[PDB]
Amino acid sequence: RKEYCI
Amino acid sequence: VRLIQFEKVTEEPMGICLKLNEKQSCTVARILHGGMIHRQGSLHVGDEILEINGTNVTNHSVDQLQKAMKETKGMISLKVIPNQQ
Repeated sequence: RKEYCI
Repeated sequence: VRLIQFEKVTEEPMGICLKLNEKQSCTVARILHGGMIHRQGSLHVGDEILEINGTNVTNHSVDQLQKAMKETKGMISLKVIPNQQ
């Protein structure tokens, strides 16, 4: 799984 | 469906972390401390964002949204839905 901080 | 709007003049992360599940959708996987979303209170960890600035993030590359969000300038409009807090 991945996660993006924006 | 809820249409949230927050102005961003500075070049910096909004204040939240989202990912694209197997279904392909941007949902805040975790709220960051200090961000405008955690401080102002526009979203909550888990909230499902059906649309991000008029674009629905998919399993594909997010760099497109990450860059656009970092290069954006003005009032950001995101389509989010409360997943029961």
